[PDB]
Amino acid sequence: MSEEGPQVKIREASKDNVDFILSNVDLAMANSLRRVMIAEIPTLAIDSVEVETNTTVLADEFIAHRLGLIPLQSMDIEQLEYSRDCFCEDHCDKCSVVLTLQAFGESESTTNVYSKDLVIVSNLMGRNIGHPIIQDKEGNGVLICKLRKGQELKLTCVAKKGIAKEHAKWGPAAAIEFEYDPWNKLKHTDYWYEQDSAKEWPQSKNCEYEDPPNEGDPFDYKAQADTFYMNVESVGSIPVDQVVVRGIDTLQKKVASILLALTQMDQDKVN
Amino acid sequence: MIVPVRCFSCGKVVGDKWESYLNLLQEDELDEGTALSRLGLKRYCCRRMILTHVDLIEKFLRYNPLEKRD
Amino acid sequence: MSNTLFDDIFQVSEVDPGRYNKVCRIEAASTTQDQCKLTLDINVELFPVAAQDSLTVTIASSLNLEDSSATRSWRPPQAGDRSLADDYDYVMYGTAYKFEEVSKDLIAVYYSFGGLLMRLEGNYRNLNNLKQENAYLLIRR
Amino acid sequence: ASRHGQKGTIGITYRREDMPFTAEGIVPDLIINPHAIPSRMTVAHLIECLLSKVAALSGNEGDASPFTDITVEGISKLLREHGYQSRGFEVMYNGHTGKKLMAQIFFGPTYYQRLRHMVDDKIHARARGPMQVLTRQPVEGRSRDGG
Amino acid sequence: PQSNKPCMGIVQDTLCGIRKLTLRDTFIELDQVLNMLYWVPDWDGVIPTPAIIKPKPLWSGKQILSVAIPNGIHLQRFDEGTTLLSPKDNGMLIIDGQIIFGVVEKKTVGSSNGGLIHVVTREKGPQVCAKLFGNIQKVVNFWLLHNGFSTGIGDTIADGPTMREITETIAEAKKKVLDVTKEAQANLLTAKHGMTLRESFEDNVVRFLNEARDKAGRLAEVNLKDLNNVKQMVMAGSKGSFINIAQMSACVGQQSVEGKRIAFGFVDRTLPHFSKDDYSPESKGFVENSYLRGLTPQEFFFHAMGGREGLIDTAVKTAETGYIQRRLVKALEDIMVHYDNT
Amino acid sequence: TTFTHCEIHPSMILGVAASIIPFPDHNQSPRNTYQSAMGKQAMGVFLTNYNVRMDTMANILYYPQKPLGTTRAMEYLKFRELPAGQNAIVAIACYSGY
Amino acid sequence: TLSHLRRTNTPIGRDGKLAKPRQLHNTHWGLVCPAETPEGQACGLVKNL
Amino acid sequence: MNAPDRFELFLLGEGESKLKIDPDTKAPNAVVITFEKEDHTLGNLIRAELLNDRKVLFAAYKVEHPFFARFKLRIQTTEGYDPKDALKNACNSIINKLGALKTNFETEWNLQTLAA
Repeated sequence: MSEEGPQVKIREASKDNVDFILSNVDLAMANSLRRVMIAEIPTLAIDSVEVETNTTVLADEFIAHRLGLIPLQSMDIEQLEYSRDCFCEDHCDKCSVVLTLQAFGESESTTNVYSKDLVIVSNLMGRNIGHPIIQDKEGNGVLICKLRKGQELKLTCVAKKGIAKEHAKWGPAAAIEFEYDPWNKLKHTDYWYEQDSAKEWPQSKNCEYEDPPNEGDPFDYKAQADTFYMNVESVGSIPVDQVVVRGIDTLQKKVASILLALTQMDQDKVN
Repeated sequence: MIVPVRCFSCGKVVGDKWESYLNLLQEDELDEGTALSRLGLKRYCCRRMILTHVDLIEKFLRYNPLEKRD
Repeated sequence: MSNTLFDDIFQVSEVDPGRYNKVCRIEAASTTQDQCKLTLDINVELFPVAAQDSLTVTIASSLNLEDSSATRSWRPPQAGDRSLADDYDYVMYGTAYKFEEVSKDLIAVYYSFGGLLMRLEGNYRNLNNLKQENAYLLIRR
Repeated sequence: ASRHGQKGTIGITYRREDMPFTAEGIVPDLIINPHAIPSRMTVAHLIECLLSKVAALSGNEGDASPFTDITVEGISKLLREHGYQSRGFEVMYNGHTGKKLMAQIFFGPTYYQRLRHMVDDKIHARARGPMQVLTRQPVEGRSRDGG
Repeated sequence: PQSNKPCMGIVQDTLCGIRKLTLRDTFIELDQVLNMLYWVPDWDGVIPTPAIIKPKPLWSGKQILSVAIPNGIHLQRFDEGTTLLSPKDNGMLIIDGQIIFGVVEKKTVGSSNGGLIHVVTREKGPQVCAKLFGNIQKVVNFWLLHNGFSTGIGDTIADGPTMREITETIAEAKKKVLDVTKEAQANLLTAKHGMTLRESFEDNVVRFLNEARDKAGRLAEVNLKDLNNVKQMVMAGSKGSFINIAQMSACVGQQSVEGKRIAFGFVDRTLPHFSKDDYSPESKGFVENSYLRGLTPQEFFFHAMGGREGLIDTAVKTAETGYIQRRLVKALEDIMVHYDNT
Repeated sequence: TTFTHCEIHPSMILGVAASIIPFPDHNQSPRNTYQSAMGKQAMGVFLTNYNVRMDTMANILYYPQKPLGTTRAMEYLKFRELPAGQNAIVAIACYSGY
Repeated sequence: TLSHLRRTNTPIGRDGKLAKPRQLHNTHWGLVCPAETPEGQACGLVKNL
Repeated sequence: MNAPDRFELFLLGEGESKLKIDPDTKAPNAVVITFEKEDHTLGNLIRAELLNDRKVLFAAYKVEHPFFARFKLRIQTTEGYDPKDALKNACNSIINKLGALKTNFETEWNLQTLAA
């Protein structure tokens, strides 16, 4: 086992949540890891809509914005290309996905337009991608709109590849909890009290994983932050372990890009 | 106006749970807090999304874009 | 010529916490000479001090144990470097801003370690060489 | 604007990474300055924040009518039943470096209204353009690109 | 040149921060000192020697903040009860750019006479002071971004004993007013110098009630700790005063209209819920509650009238002052210093 | 001790504009006046049939939220049917000086 | 709309410097809203029930 | 509207160098290195790693305005040692640490799946 490197202890896992401890690591590294896990992992989402028939009570960009946030399966996103790089005109077969939506309110009672009715008509080339993410029991997923008697909606959707640094729709992580030093041994926070600070502030669940300090011990002025407690939840598109692994990979690639540029510049200086 | 698909704060998705949330309120006759917690809404921002929603889509729907008076 | 400009052993009477939560002010008398008293601001969280304690106090002009760091940038300590600071247990760097003549045979000197103040009261011959502008205060418990 | 005479303008927008966060991963939808509380004595803003937080955590409408029996201490008691510091403070970490913040932060939901004044309807510039028939001076009116 | 003193200074939250930085309590580690020294665009690459070399290198906020201040600037200010070794950390001593002792606050980096800004401008020049503004703002904002600051409802709360003395003071003032009323109702009260009997009664009542409010406010202010955010803002000099603390915590006080108490709008009373010929303080516009406690309907109404007065004041005297200003500027517009010095 | 009538409720001494502020008695009075002024410039559903009407100008809000803290009088102004704002998480703090 | 259908105007010159009609008076208890009034030249002169 | 395009946060413009190195004229063996289209995520990591080298004297970074994605780094090292070499060592150490972290997480996740 790699005893010279960062250590990890998973305590809990599921389809959505991973709950773990990260030890023997700096604070800067853990912070950068969480920043990348939230902001810089690609995913597949709807990026353009064109509408044929709209006899609803809502607007057009309203429904466009509603569609732009629906989650879709993006496990194999490494085999697509940024549409600004593909040589195709407009959208490719290798640099986009295409879906169609059609609905009509034939019945007297109002009819809901969910996200289970998005149908893919492009060619996937045997890649696991584009499927809508469904997490409810009934399987309907995100409800999109509402229809009455004699109302129809027809439109076509183009979904592309990007990151969360340009829109919140491509983000695969909902919210990640990041804690450390629940006993305030390092004196990083200073408490606010009325009578007794030790009682007004509740205790974190994490206190059980460290030993309380003793009043006879002088302030330890040599310690550093080393143990962090994280919890990560996914929107649903990517598996959560893949979220963590891809965050690490993206950080590695960024540092490697820095290294390559530095080597190139050193070769230039040689000239 | 139909329920927001996502939570404005923590990025979570609450859009699909509105239909099932309405079920617990009269079929099971539960209170609002326990019904909100029954669907995994634990941060109070998601509870804010679901709890304070004015569903105006059922009023426009009894109506047409043609001939309102004053 | 040794660097150490002043050396003595003092005994503290009382500690004055005040409103602060890290810094305390203490006053002390010299057990060797009767006309020497000390008022000092210290960082207790690093060097806790109680009443009725005996402390060795030295004022030195350089930490190099053998003979231009005033205008040179301070460099982090290196493994394998020995200096005068390796003997004592609390070292502070400061500058003096007032030499006061209380009477003919007594003088006081004021030092300011980054906003932490110290007054030293003593005989002329004892504090003869304290005319320096920058100094290191070393304390051994 | 809030319901207590406290209105302002957006001065910058940040993304979720640079936002200070709590230990639970919650992020403020907006951040206001505390230099607005003392001279205005809008204690009702703070009380509304506290009561709205308690109602969101609990799940029931919270009365705030005038001349009634609700007190600050009562809602603070109802707050501590849930597990938060009674005066509404919370521990928050820096968004950039990830450290802890020395001082705690007052945190909670409120109600805001989007007023009628947008910057897109107030912005105007003119190098040259139409004049007036009689005085031959630049015309009046933003929609008529005047001076 | 209207009042020969600076018109700009450090304001609002930079002022609230530059004070929390320079307390004796604040010590800084190595990395943050490095980042802070980089932020100062006029740095010379030299790292100040720390003040606590052993057993851990630390820097004091005064030391890092001294980097922004130019070299050759000297300042002395002695406040109340400060000696050449300040125990309260009052006053200010700056020798050749270094803060010797003293917390920096509204009296130093504000728009005041003889402060840092004025001496820097009169010694170096406008460009150096212009640089100083941004140096100070950058350093203090970078530090305050990592320190943090807030304010909440917990800062307007006072402990129970202070509430007890507050209520007791209010009660004793009420008793004094009642006794003066009893004395005047028996034709025993003496009219003051050149001033009617009714005016004497009104003057006594008003003075008693005002002193009661002031004393209660001062008790509630003395109760507060040093880690109170409202007290910190007030001490720094950025927002508020002791009147605001008194009203939010101790008691609101006596509402007036046109310099007098709430007159009789109806016949021989002030509101249909009272009885004819009532002169008690609670019936003539006295608010013994606080903004934290809550106002009862009648004192709410009287407070509303008090506010309406000032609203009207602004809304009209804007226009009157405008007319006066125009007439003044038109009258004097053609006066010029010539080369004869006349 | 010779009472003749009673107040049905003190809250009714207020109009329709100021019947939406929560805890108005904990506020300085000019603040109540200012909010009574600014309550007429919020964006919201002015009528549930805005779809037809060709007004000179109209503004509509996508998702309106009924407030978490409501006065009891609102049940007569119908402010929980046609709200004019949203519940925003707010942190009162100093952060970067912006 | 609610506030507009419940408005009363006092036909005195809105530049008239008579302060007494502007101020709130003891007889307005329960018949006039004390909080809600315009700002500017119509201060106190416009009333809301 | 004057809102700049978002893709200017992660796509370099033509004629843009991802790194720019400039000697510092005040302190010997000091360089200022400008990075483009980057934010605190990288600068904090690199500075925290550069603070572990016993031959590195000074290492500090800043982001002057939160509108533009770019930041400056400043390095100063001991005599007979190149700041570019220090940067290379820091990047190598970071990469090794991240690789070890990934291997550990994969081992733990697979063990949990076996225990799932």
